[PDB]
Amino acid sequence: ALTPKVQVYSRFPASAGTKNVLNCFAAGFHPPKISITLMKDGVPMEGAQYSDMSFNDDWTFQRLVHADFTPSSGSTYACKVEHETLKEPQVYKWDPEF
Amino acid sequence: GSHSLRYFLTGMTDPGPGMPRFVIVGYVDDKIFGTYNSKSRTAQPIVEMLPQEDQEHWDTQTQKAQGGERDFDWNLNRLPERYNKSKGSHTMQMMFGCDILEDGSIRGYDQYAFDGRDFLAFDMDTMTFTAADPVAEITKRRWETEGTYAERWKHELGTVCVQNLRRYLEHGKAALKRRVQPEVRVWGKEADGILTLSCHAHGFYPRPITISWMKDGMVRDQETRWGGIVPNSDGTYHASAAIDVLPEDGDKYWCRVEHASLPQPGLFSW
Ligand SMILES: CCCCCCCCCCCCCC(=O)NCC(=O)O
Ligand SMILES: [Cl-]
Repeated sequence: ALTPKVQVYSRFPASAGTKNVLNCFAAGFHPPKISITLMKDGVPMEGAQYSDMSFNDDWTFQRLVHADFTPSSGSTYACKVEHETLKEPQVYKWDPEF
Repeated sequence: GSHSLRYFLTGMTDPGPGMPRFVIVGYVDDKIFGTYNSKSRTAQPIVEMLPQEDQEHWDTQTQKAQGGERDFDWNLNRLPERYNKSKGSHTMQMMFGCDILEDGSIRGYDQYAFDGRDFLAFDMDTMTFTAADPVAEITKRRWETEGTYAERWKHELGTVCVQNLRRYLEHGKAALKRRVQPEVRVWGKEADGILTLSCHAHGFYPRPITISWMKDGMVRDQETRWGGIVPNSDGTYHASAAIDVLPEDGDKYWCRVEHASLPQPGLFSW
């Protein structure tokens, strides 16, 4: 492929109203330029941090984006990914499992 | 008792808004210990892993890094034209390091990639190069004929690297020996006729973990799919497996997780 492969997960087992961290991991892509945005209800989350560019042993690039959040039972959390291999941004929905 | 030090170096002509052109990430046993990038132009430890580093060590590291950034700049400038593909963005990568195996023998790794594709590699134990293709061969023959790189990198891989690994394992021993159990959550959701059971392991160290699914005491590899092992921001890891089940059989399925932090594998239901 060479497009991003994207996984969205929380640092801890998620629970409504308990402070946590939402992670968006994108991997397997090339070139390394890439846009990853964490979002609540389609609003970008504040305070997001981005890992130093690194790559897998197959040379494919990867990046972790994370941000503090307190999951809300009535919110949709998503990760939006733009990459030159994609014609339109792809969004990936967090599955809260709670 | 096997331990590893790895440097992952990227040079980029198009890193993206607010992003460095040249990045070095250093890992010991799957923990980031230090970083360099062209914006900071400094090499710096992860203070969580390396709480009491001397400035002397990281001055040396910072200067070797800056030298590495120059060399990548020189590659990114010559290689595209040599490969008759000067159009586009371009990347340069290097992976190198060493292993100290449980018996004390050493292994060196030294590999390069241009535009995400194998370019060149060097084997410390024979001090010979290999090229990925006829254009890389030009680089290989120039370097081995000049004689200097092989001495350099034999020394770098088999001495300097080995010394720094030994140092980082000692300095970071508080962080390296602390075993961190996975926190496991099993969860199903029923759509149409099927129920998706997902088993997620949260925040474990060290990085190797196994996850598998069970009906009775029989595994069910055929219907399982694994998300793979992915990082957290704090030097732990995340892993997951999923399986689809008839919704009237979900209490019969158990998630099994093996990890160095668990004397016995752990069994988790929905
Ligand atoms: C974790 C931050 C500390 C970084 C450690 C410094 C190690 C960087 C190694 C220099 C890379 C040199 C590239 C190269 O291959 N140049 C060509 C040549 O050596 O002739
Ligand atoms: Cl339960």
